[PDB]
Amino acid sequence: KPKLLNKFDKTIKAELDAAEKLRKRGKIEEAVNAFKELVRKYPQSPRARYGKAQCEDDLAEKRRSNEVLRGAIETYQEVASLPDVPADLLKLSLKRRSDRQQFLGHMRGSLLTLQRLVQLFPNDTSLKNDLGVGYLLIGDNDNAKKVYEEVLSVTPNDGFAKVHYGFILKAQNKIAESIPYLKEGIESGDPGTDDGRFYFHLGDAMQRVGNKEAYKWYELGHKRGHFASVWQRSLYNVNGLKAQPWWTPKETGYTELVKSLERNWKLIRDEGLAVMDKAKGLFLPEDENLREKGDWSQFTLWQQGRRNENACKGAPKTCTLLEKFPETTGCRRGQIKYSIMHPGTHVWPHTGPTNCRLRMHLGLVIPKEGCKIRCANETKTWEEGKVLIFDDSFEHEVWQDASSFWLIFIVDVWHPELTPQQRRSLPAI
Amino acid sequence: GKCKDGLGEYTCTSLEGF
Ligand SMILES: O=C(O)CCC(=O)C(=O)O
Ligand SMILES: [Mn+2]
Repeated sequence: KPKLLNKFDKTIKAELDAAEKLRKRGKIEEAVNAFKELVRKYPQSPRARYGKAQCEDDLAEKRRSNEVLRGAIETYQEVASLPDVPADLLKLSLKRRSDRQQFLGHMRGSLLTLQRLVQLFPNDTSLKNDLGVGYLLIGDNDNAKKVYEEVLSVTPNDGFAKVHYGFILKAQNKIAESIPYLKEGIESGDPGTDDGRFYFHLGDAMQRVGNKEAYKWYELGHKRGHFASVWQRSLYNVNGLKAQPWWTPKETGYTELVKSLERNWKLIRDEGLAVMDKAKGLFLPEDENLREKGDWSQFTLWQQGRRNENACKGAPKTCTLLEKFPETTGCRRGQIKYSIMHPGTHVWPHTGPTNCRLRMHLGLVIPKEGCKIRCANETKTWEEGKVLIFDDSFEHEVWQDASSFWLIFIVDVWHPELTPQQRRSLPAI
Repeated sequence: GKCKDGLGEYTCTSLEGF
């Protein structure tokens, strides 16, 4: 029973209720004028001001307008400025302000709102959980870690804080440490804990430590609608796209691209070798904590469908070749990159983020022994000048145990069943 | 940070309003 009416607002409760009804019934433009009149007669009224903000919120939804939402965001702020705001209404208004600030990508501003909310309600642990999510969204795992520690100091049983703390630990490569927190947080069943991200990383942490229990959690995640399957564990998915670990060129439909990669493979190889020899610093160590051991670096020509101009200066013929194929240069959920691994390298079993791409590998320098890739239950080898294709949303793994280096060219393509408008509008990954 | 090869980030996309 949220108490939103301060003493004066109770004296005008009738007019407020009539205005909110118009907003309930959907007469948006009618309610913005009803609440404008209430804001006129009663300029200090928090409930009138909240009505104006909610209507501005709904108007941003119909019109799909960032500018009108900015105005709503300010009005939600104005509610909190007025005298004598009831606590429930104050909390409702600033929470919704932060949420819509996150909508707009004003992640720094959302953070100030959340920090104020925690300052205003230091006993609300859920507001602290929300604050930590704000830190997580701007990539500040350090402050997010501290926040969930503080939650757990006061409410050790809070499941939301548990999983988020585990997520952070796991992201920090505190693999063993993260398992109990992720596991207990999911088992709590608290709101916000039934999230694919936590099934994803609990199972992966279990795998890395050798806990055969890892797949129990993948099944539960599949059963709760988060994973397409136990083997295919991507989280940014389009449902219905055909799903198989290995593809032939013909199945993908990108027959002309495969032809061109294989016909011109040595120019791609030679430019890659030239960068190894003369510009080796362009190869960057893979830094997503996917390397179990060894030496593994990548030289990226395209990411998120954008050409890296300086990188293409080091592979000019290759970039010229690839420009003819928007199915890969426009794959805003994939990359185009050389990859090199040296002997004694092992890539952890892992999954890519999206089922919306397929990953091509063109072999460039493949030692005759020592090198292999598993996708799902099938392990294959590369050939120099030949293309392999797999769906890297399926769990896959690579070993490099040869006596010399391994070099391939990676070309991501849109999943062939994605329509042109899907390819144009899916957010970049 | 960006989710190129994996799913390590809390969110892999960036919201830019409507
Ligand atoms: O990521 C690389 O550079 C090669 C191995 C791999 O896991 C992939 O191609 O997805
Ligand atoms: Mn991979």
